[PDB]
Amino acid sequence: PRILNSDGSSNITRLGWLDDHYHDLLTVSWPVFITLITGLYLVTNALFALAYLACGDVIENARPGSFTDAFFFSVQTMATIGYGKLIPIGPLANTLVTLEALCGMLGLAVAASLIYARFTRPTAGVLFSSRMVISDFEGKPTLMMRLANLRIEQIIEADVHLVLVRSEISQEGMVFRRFHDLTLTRSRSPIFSLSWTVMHPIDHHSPIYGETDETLRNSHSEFLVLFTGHHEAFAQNVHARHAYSCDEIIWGGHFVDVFTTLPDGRRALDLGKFHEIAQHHHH
Amino acid sequence: ITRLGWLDDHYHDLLTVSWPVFITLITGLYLVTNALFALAYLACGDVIENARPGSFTDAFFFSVQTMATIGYGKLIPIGPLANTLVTLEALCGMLGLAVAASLIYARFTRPTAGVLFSSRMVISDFEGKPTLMMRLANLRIEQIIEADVHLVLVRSEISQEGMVFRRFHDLTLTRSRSPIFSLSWTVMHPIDHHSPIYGETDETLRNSHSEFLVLFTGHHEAFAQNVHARHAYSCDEIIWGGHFVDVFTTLPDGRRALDLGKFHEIAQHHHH
Ligand SMILES: [K+]
Ligand SMILES: [K+]
Ligand SMILES: [K+]
Repeated sequence: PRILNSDGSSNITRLGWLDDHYHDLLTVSWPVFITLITGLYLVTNALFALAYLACGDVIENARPGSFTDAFFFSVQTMATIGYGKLIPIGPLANTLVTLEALCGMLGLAVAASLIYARFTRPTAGVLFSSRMVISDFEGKPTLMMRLANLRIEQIIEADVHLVLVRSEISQEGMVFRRFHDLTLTRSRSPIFSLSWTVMHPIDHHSPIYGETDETLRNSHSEFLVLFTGHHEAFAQNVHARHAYSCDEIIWGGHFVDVFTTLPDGRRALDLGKFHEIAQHHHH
Repeated sequence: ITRLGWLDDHYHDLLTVSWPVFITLITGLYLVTNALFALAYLACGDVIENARPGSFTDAFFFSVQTMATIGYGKLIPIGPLANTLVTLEALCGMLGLAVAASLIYARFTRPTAGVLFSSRMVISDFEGKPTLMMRLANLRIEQIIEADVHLVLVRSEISQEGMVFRRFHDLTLTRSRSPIFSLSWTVMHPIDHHSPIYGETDETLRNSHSEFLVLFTGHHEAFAQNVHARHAYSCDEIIWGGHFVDVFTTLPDGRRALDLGKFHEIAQHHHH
């Protein structure tokens, strides 16, 4: 019954048409977005076709009072193919033409913006260790997990936040979910390129100090990781988030080493080991 | 390593104008330039195929067909002069589009933080000290990263020189940063000997004609772009002793939920 999913998205039921037009257009699935555009596209042409027919027989070589011909003319005119069979006739016909033209290009301008707006989004090639572990590092128990860069390109001034979210009781007895940012031994990595094992030493200042497993479940506590940095691939900022529940903490565990030796003998990175955690089993 | 796995502020004005007007401006410019070009054509004189001699309409409409590059084919350039004007217009047309597009995109690509502000603030005991607070709710499924908020008191004061003006006090929040704002955030300004509103009653707040300004900003994942939102409270929108109700619920299913209805609800003790 977790508050936060693995993907980092909160896991809650929200309780609440043209209101949020811009957001919606960027939020919709490509299929739908294209459909919407198409719909609008056809629609307006039909509208214009009617405008033409309304004037009546104002298009060269058009079957009298036929919507098809008018519609197709309308597209040839708005897309500015303008083949040349169907042609405007008289002031009314033509004014509608120069109006449509403008409309066509404006549509393109709007379409383009939308396309570019939804198209130009990078994604940090970052993978999160499926688990966290708590183990002795440098003489103090330390909470940790690790990121692996999935691309050849590097991420500059990358940095990461490890935030504990758990329930608390105030002196006044208010019961709330609070956020604790956990001091990391290393929060900045000016050049993140392969793997980074993040660590939160646990001492008298750690909000999880002298805390067992039982105690973590009891505060219904989770752990949220936010990574961000500047990806050279895209020459633009990227970010990635991930969340762990109390039960994804492997106590006593140690992340295996991803750095391996081949028959060639050169050091290599194996992403397979990335999720592997060493563990002592004591019967 | 081997991986195994009037014309002064033109730009501002163009972005600031209402869509109706902006489209009009564009349209105006559009028609205008075509008329200009039409004249250029007529100026040469009868240089367009199938054009009624010395008729502006024909020239104008030709000009549009040429600049929008429909180029139907009835009206056609004739001779060097006609055509040069053509290849000139063409260029002009596309450039216009490039400019129009930029403008369109520039004014079109403006996200809005899906953020809702609690209609009221409250002053109540939290963690053993009276605390001023209000709360934000994210109205979208998408998350806002490194979100942060400013709580600024604005009130009247006296200078040593005795100027009675309006000053800004940023109020220390127990939590000013939220790297991941996703549902609801209750912002708090503990009131102690350092709070500009320390040992202040309601009467005293009205007296300084004091208000409270909230600025929220953060990076919205929806738009992959920065967003912001501002809100303001007057002295009388402070509910003394009040406590924001809880928006969280456990469903019958045992699954957590958020009710935005409760969001504006403030608990209160009435003592006859
Ligand atoms: K064309
Ligand atoms: K064409
Ligand atoms: K043609």
